[PDB]
Amino acid sequence: CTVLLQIMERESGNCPKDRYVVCGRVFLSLEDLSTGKYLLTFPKKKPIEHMEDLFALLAAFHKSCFQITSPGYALNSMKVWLLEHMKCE
Amino acid sequence: VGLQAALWLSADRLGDLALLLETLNGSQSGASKDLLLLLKTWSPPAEELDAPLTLQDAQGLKDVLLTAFAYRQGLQELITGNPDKALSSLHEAASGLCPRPVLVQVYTALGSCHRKMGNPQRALLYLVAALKEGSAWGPPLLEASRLYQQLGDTTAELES
Repeated sequence: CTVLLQIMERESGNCPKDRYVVCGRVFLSLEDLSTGKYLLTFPKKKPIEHMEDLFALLAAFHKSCFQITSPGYALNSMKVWLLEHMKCE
Repeated sequence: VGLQAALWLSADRLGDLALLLETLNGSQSGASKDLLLLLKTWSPPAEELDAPLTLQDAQGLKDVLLTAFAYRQGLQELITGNPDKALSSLHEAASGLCPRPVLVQVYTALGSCHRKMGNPQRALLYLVAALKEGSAWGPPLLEASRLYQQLGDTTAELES
């Protein structure tokens, strides 16, 4: 596949500037994936040290944003829930 | 143990409290005569699996212990005239369970600390925060009257 980043301005209502760019080209095959090399297969690839692999999981995944209001307390239990109950790196 | 320690902290038996928690943890932690280190070191043992119910659980008590003990240590050191040890424990109040009336009182307490150190502009921070979060703005307006007396802002003092 070839990869095409398209850019459009919003401020100018002329639609004046519809620049594009060809950002490259991905070759991919079964002889590639049979040797791992691009996959993410969990827990072996626990220690996250190629940041592309973080960016792939922040792409692929079902994202959901929550506000939390504790209106008659302070809210500090989070970090413990994260680090102790959920055992976050 | 939580409950025992709640009795001894209401009835001012802090030396026996220390001794109990020293015995609970490794007694190797014998020289750690700070409570607010032992109480943190003290580990409730389980997630509390399918046992009978309870109105409260080890952690839900330990988290009240740390805040109440630290609040009390802070106020003692303030009145006793060490508003340099106070600030450590009065921030340990807000870094853990702190119902909002406990935080208002932690903030007036820090207003006092800083006024006694000679930093009236920092004391004003915490008293404004206590005004905002509190439905109880007696102890802050009083700290403010004492602050304007310390400076000389007599019209402002009389308005406060």
